[PDB]
Amino acid sequence: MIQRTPKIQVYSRHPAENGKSNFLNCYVSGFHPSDIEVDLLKNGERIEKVEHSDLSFSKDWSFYLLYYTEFTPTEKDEYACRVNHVTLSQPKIVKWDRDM
Amino acid sequence: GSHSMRYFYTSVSRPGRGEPRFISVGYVDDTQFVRFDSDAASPREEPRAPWIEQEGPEYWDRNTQIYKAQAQTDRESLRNLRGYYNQSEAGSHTLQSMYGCDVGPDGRLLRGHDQYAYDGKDYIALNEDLRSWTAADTAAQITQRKWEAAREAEQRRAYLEGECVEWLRRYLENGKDKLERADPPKTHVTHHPISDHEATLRCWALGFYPAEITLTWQRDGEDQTQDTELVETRPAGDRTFQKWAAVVVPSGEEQRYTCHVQHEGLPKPLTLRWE
Amino acid sequence: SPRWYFYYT
Ligand SMILES: [Cl-]
Repeated sequence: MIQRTPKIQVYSRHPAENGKSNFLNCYVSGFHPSDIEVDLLKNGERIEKVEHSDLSFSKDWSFYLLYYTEFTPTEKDEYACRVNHVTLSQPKIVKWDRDM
Repeated sequence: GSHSMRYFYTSVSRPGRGEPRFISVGYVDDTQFVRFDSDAASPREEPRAPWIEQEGPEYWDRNTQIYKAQAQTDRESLRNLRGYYNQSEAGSHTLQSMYGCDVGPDGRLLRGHDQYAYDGKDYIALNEDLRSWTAADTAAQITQRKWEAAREAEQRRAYLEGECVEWLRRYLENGKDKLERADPPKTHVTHHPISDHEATLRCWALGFYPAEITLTWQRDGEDQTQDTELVETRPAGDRTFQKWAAVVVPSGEEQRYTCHVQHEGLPKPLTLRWE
Repeated sequence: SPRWYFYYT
């Protein structure tokens, strides 16, 4: 089987402001095969009770999942998404940037 | 409006762990309304949108029985594909199936879909005429010859034209505004200095539904496709979508650049500039 | 609702 590495976007549901409650999303797509592991990180530590969507795919067969949690961004707290997949030799960490 | 019902099936063989895992998700347009998972506690179809919760237990019990029979069917499909591909019994394999109906405002079939991917690659797809098949490779030509000989396209076509459209009609009636809505994007432009000679202009579209959208940058009306960074459309988690498109602009030239946003919820496309 | 016609590859 030909394997495909996940694409990753990390982003907030609403345009972020410090001190304002929001949702942190990590969207993984285009991975094959379908088994994947996704953690949301606050200052490098795994956030508990993160939820995810049901496994789905687009018409072009691209699997996708959304992982999400409530969060209140601040100036100094660092958020990230950390993904394990068979195509990755190390966990792939993508930092949250409120401008992307 | 124009609408679709689609089911997305994923079967994954787990050699030495019993039956393949079967997952189904069902959508009207970009709204997920049901799931089924052969690995869940007491596997049953479950609601994932508010407007389907009104269906009685006869609905959930019927759909559960269909999904259980689909899982066994997919198990046999996976066994046949292993043979076509001369594959070992030790490897895990995936079958992805998607079928459904697209209807226009008259609510009659506009387009039928019924297609398959094996281990993440195109396998076979029902053509737009609903009479003929496209096989991706020589293995899939085995399935094509079998399905042609058995005239199965005629049954799939009758299903897509008939039952599929009738279920979609009922769901639109259940959903009303929750499915009929086109939520227009909330648009804005941000400015991100790179050096003293250049800045990224990023054109955002937020809170739109459905997911289909076009974002483009123009420079004095000329398209900038090759110099635009475009992120995949991504879910916000509240049944809306997000996208942005970015272009690197020489300082002083910002007022040459326009961002153009096309969406079903916008009667005409929006033109924005760095403001 | 999911279709109740089944087809083997
Ligand atoms: Cl996209």
